[PDB]
Amino acid sequence: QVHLQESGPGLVRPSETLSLTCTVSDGSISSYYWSWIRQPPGKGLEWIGSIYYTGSTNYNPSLKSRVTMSVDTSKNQFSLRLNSVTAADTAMYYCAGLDRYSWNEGGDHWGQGILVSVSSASTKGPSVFPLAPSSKSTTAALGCLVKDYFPEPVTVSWNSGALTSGVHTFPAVLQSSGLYSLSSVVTVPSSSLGTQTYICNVNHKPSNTKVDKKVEP
Amino acid sequence: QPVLTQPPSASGTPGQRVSISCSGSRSNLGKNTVNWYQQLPGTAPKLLIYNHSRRPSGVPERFSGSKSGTSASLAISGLQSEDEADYFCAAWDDSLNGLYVFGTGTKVTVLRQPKAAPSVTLFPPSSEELQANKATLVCLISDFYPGAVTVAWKADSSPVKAGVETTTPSKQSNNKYAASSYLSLTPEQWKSHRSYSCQVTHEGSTVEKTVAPT
Repeated sequence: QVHLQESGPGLVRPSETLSLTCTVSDGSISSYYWSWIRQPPGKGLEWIGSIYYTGSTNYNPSLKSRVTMSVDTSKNQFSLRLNSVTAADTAMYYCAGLDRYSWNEGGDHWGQGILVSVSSASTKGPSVFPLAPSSKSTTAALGCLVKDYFPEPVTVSWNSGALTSGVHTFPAVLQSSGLYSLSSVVTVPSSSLGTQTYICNVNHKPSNTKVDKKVEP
Repeated sequence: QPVLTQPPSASGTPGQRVSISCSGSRSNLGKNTVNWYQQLPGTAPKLLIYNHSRRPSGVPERFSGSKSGTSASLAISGLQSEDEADYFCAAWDDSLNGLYVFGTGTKVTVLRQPKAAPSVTLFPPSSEELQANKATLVCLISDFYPGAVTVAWKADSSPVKAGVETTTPSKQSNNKYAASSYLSLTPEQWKSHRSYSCQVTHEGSTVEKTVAPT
């Protein structure tokens, strides 16, 4: 009847410290290698790190610079603090007790997991670059790369909403730097490359930014 | 940390048997045990297999693992609609101070429709971006089912360390999936190497595109 429980603010501010504790009920603080894991929404599982009740610490090198894990032997808990949080740290965090040496029947034991999101009140304008056709002479494709903007909703039009058929706006990615980038590509007949001009209209209202890019070969 | 590689997608019709591969190095699978986790959205990973095909109580008999010299496999016989999840293999690693390494993950989908192979359009960095002391390659994937791929970038036929950001697959209008990946480079890195390649892997089909500065 072993049980792990996570606890902490499910919502947090950037450049603050992300705090999480895990209480262990029906288990010895010495019986496991107490670890923190996270999965960002969409991406895979990332082992944050592992701490032992004596103080033996082991940090993922990708996060070592800003992770500090602790253990409270009296309250039977163990904690995790993560400095310099960005939107890229919005993830589902879980405590587990990892069995380092296969010495326990029943294997590793896990908590229930909690989705911690970091809310930032800042903005950043997008950098817009054109994705040129490089003529293929047979329905070519040309686009707009919207890169490195923080607040999520941007809207992309083509020729101010005239060009509709063939518009495909791939969803934004969340880079490790905490900024978003997406691409909007259109498929146009090769004969129209030299005659018809194409301009994409990127609108990012949170930063009060509007950009129009003429995409020409 | 030498990361454990997994096929991006494993599929089957109801009742079929589906196996998941997990490839590792000498420091992780050649010396430590392998665990298999069932990952559902908005919850914690459910531990399916530990200690090479031992499973805790509550895990049906339909799951079973096995480890080899440096490879492990999970087996899900009699696939059910309730088995759609992201499955991960994790193993300890005797690297610098001891690292818990996860597998890249494998999406298990019950066949709602025939499989669709992906399309790949690769875009090199614009001259305007190069003038801004920056470089970005855009790799667009579309029209594939189920919704899971592995995008691996190469520089002169050798794999790229960092700089890759990939979106999770998303369902478009015609019930197939799309996704994009980006490789951020400095202008010197772009002009230096002979080529750069975007390699997309999906259910035993591989599509690789390449662009060059010259």
